[PDB]
Amino acid sequence: ASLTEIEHLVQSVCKSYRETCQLRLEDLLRQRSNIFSREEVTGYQRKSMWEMWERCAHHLTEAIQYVVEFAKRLSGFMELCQNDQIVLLKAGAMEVVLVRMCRAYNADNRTVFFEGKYGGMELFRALGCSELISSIFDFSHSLSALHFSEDEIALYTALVLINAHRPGLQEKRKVEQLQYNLELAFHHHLCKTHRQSILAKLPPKGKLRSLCSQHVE
Ligand SMILES: COc1ccc2c(n1)CCN(C(=O)CCCC(=O)O)[C@H]2C(=O)Nc1cc(F)c2c(c1)CCC2(C)C
Repeated sequence: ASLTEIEHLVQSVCKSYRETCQLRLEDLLRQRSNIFSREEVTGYQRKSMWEMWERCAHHLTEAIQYVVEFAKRLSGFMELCQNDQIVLLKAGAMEVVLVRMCRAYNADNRTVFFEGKYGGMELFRALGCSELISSIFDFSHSLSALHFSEDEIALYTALVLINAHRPGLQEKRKVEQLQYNLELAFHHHLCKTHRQSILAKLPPKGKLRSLCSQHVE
């Protein structure tokens, strides 16, 4: 794999991300000042857990679909066998959503984008799982401190998906090749942008999978 192929891969992954990100960074930052009022927060708190689940499950399910589309546009992903495509998405898609979420999170006031405005974690009180929700907020908070660029997110989330250690894979070696090239791309790009320093601050790969255990519970 030459320098030309590696930079092509970087640009390609970043393009796919751009086309499948759902919420434009520009929009999210501008909307940071648009914050749910205390009356609105109360309105969300009064809703049933069933309604809040319906709303959240709809928005996240949609977010999952954008991640599937991202995967489809990654060089080599569609060339993998049926079984491996599904195994990877099943294991990684929700982890990618979680990472993508840090973009929609404002660390100055500890709020997240939801249904047109920014609200804190108390917005989700009717769900009755303050632990899971605080941990999601903590995770987005610790990722926000890194100032993840759009392209770092693209490359990093490509690696969250293209993991050759997912159990159930048939063509393990073809997934390794793809992972290897994406790692070269990620590392090359951190080099060129002087952002090597973030490597040692990214959350461990089993730490993403430990928040999705209790998600599925
Ligand atoms: C992957 O990154 C993100 C981040 C936020 C949103 C999305 N993606 C999907 C679009 N969206 C909307 O609210 C779109 C509604 C458009 C409409 O009005 O119909 C957002 C949302 O879903 N935010 C959001 C959704 C959540 F389910 C949660 C949080 C937050 C925290 C806690 C919890 C995990 C419960």
